[PDB]
Amino acid sequence: VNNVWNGMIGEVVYQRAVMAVGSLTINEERSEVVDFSVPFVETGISVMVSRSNGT
Amino acid sequence: QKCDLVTTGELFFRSGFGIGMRKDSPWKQNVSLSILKSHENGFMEDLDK
Ligand SMILES: *[C@@H]1O[C@H](CO)[C@@H](O[C@@H]2O[C@H](CO)[C@@H](O[C@H]3O[C@H](CO)[C@@H](O)[C@H](O)[C@@H]3O)[C@H](O)[C@H]2NC(C)=O)[C@H](O)[C@H]1NC(C)=O
Ligand SMILES: *[C@@H]1O[C@H](CO)[C@@H](O)[C@H](O)[C@H]1NC(C)=O
Repeated sequence: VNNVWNGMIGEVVYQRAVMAVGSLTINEERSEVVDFSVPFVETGISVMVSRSNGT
Repeated sequence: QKCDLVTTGELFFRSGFGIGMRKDSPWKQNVSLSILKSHENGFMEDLDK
């Protein structure tokens, strides 16, 4: 936001907290200013469907 | 591809295919950044399709 980071990444970039853990998405824009690690659980822009009945 | 063989079971040991390089290679950061950018813009989608 206006060349300013906020939240978890905001508190990590200003070196007020060394490591950050939680539900954080690996992203290109975030990898520029912050260094990530090897992912442990996959994610993406997924779709879900209501379970249709049998036919 | 052939319809004579079938997968079975549920996938285990989720890992990620990766481009490995010697530890002192200076290309690491840019390789990773470009690979993430390719994931984001949808070029990986086109290559998969
Ligand atoms: C990773 O990709 C980066 C893409 O921006 C790149 O940053 C920019 O790279 C260019 C050239 O690679 C630099 O241009 C510099 O090149 C001459 C070499 O004679 C330098 O003397 C000058 O200072 C000139 O700026 C950019 O400066 C550079 N930008 C930044 C912000 O660093 C990286 O160089 C790439 N790194 C690797 C290891 O591939
Ligand atoms: C599937 O069948 C149930 C009956 O058990 C019914 O209540 C439900 O509406 C059916 N699904 C749809 C999408 O209509």
